[PDB]
Amino acid sequence: DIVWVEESVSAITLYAVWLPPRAREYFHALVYFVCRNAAGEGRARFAEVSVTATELRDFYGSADVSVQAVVAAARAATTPAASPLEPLENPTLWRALYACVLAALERQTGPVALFAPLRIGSDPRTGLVVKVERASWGPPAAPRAALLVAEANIDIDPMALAARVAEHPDARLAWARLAAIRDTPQCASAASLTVNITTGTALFAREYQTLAFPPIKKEGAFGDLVEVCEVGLRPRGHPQRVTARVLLPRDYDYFVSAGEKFSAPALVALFRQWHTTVHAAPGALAPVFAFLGPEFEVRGGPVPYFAVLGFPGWPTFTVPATAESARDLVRGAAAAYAALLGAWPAVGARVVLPPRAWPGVASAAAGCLLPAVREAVARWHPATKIIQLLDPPAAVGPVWTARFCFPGLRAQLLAALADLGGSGLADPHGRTGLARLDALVVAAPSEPWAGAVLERLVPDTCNACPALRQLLGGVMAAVCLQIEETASSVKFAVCGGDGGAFWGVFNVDPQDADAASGVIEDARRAIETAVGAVLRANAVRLRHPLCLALEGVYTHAVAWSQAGVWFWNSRDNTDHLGGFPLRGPAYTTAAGVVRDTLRRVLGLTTACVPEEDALTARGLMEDACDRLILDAFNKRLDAEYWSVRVSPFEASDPLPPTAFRGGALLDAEHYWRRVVRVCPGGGESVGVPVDLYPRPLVLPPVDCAHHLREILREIELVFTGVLAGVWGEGGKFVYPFDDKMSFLFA
Repeated sequence: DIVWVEESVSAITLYAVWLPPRAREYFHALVYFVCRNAAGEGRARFAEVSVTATELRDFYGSADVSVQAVVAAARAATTPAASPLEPLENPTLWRALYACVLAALERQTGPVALFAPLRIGSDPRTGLVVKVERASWGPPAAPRAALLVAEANIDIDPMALAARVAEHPDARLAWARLAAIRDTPQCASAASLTVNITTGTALFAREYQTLAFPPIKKEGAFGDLVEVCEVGLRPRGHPQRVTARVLLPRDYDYFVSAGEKFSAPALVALFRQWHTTVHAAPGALAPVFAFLGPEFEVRGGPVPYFAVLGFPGWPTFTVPATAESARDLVRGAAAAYAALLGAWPAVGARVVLPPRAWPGVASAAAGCLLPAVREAVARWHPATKIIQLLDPPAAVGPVWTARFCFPGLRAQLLAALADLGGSGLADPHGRTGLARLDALVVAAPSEPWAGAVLERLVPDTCNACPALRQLLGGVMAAVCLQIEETASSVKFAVCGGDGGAFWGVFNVDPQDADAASGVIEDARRAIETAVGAVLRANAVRLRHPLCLALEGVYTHAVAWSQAGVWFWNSRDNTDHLGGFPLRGPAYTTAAGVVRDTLRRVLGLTTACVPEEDALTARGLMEDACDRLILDAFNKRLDAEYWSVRVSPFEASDPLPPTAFRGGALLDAEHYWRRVVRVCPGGGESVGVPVDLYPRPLVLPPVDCAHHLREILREIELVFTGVLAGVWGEGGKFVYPFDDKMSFLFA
C-alpha cells in the first residue's frame, strides 16, 4: 500500500549528508526532487540514500577521502553565513560526493530521468520517495526557464589576491577572487549586488548597496515566483521527525544566465543571502550550500558552468555569448542537463563510471578483442603512427585528393570497449552510467549538444584511466591498418591524417571528373564497410552505424609539419588549411594571407624549369609578407587584435600588480589569459592582461616587433614547407623583418 503519483523530476539536489548513530563507514544523504506534474504544477519530494565508504573511495579514485571528511564538509556547508564556498577546499571531494549520491539514487530508489515522465511513489509513515519507475503516459510540461542577470561589486582587497596568486602562480584569477571570499565571508555581506530574474509570469528585480541591508529598490515579489515548502520527513538515519524547508521554483524550472560577464561570486553571494533569509527561522534542518564551476579550481577549466549541488535546487545554465543562436545553446544546455542527470560538467568523467572501476573495464576489454589487437594495444607508445604516410616535408598534386573522417570515433570506440568490459562490472544496475554514453553517441549526429559533451567527456575519461588511452589508440591503430589495407584495392593511398581523420590520393587520371565521383564514392563505401567488419571481428559493436564523411575533394595538397596540411581544389577554388595556430585575432588574418599566397603560388603550374619556379614563388611569398606587415600598421593601436591566448599550462607573463584591481572582471578569467606585449619607455617589453582592465584601454604603443615576429615564424614554417615540398628542397624562406620593415613599429 504505497502512494503513487505522476510527475517529471526537473532537478535533483543535495539537502543533508549525515552520519547516523551506530555508524562508522556509511553515511545517509537526503535528495530533494523538484517534481512537477502535468500542466506544470509542482510538488516537492524527497528521497534518502546510503553511500558506503568503499563507494566514496571508488568515485574519488583514492582512499585519502573518508566518511568523516565528507560529513565534516557537509556540516561546514550547512551554514553559508559562517562559511560559504565550501567546495573550494577539496573540489574532488564534492565531485565524487555528487557522483556517488546520484549513483546510489539510481541503484536503491530506481531509474531517474530529468524532464521525463516518471511514476513516483511515497511512504506516508516515513514520507519520502520509495521507488521511481519510467512511465509511458503523458505529454510532459515544457521545461520552462527564467532569465537571470546578477552583478556585484564585492570589494575584495587586491593585496590578498596578489598574495594568494603568489602562493600558487598559475592560479586563474577567478579562483583568486573566490578564495578571497572564502577566507573573508564578510566581504560577501557588503556588495552592490543587483539581480533581475525575468520569467513568463512576473518579473523580479532587487538592488542592494550592502547585501544584508534591506533593498534600496524592489520590483515584483519573492513569493510571486518562489514557493517556500515545509515538509516533514522520517529518515532511517533520523528517528525523530525532521522538517525541511525547500524553495520550490514555481512558474520557472531552471535559470538562464549570460556567460559573457557571468560572476560565480555574484550568484554565490545572492544565493547566500537567500539562504540566510529563508533558513533564519529555526525548528527546521538546513540544506547544503555547494556550488562547482571552472572558477573553483586553481588551473581553471575549458567549459563554463555553474553547478548547483545544494541550495536552492534550481539548475543554472551559463550560456556564453552566442547571441545569434542563443536559443540553440539554451536548448543544448537543457539537453545536457536532462541526459547526464545534471552531473555534467561538474561531476566530470564519473558520469559514465567511477574513476576506479575503469581499470577493470579496460582490462576486461583487452581480453574480448582479437589476438592481434590484444598485442597492438600493449605496444602503443604516444604517437606511434605505424602506417605508410608521407614525409612531413612533402607535397602532392595535381592528383585527385580527398579527406575523410569518421564522426566521433573515439567516443564510439570508448562506448563499445565499455560494453566489452560491462560484463566485468560489479553491478549490472551500476551500468546505467554506461547508458548515458550510448545516448550521447546515438544522438551525436542528430544534435550537436551531445558533440561538445563527447569531445570533453572522452579526453577527460582518458585522463581518469591512463590505461584506456593505450586501448583506444590500439583499436584506432587497428582501424588505420585496415584503412591502409582496403585503400590499395580502391586506388586510395594513405598519405596522412590522425586516425579518425585521414586524407589521401587516387591513382586515377588527373583530368577526368565524371568518373572521379564514382571512385571517390566507392572508396568511401569500401573503406567504411571494411572498418566496420574489422570492428565487428574485434567484437566491438557501435550503437550508431558507422559512417564515413567526404569532407572535401581537392587536387593539390601540401604538408610541412605533422599536423599542417593545405588542400586546394583548383576547379572550384575551395581550400582548407590545418595546423596553423589560431592563437588570436591576428593569426586569422595571417591564415587568410597564407591561404591566398598558397592559392597564387600553386597557380604557377605554367611550364617552367623547376629552378625558375622556386624564385618566382619566393618572390610572391616575400610580397605576401610585405602586404601583411603593411596592413599590420593600420591596426597597430588595436591591442585586443594583437592579443595571444595563453593557457594555464603554458609559460605566462607575470601579472602586473594593477591587474588585481579589475573588480567584477577578474571572474571572467576561467581558462584563457589574453595578453598583449606593449613597449613602455624603451627596450623593455611588458605584458598586459587585456581582459583584466576596464575599457576603453589606454596603453603604450603595442610591441608589434614581438607578435609579428611570432606570426612571421609560423608563416615561415608554412612557406618553408611548401617551397621545399613542391619544387626542389634546400630553401628556408626567411623574411628580413629586422631590416626591411622593422622601422614601422620599433
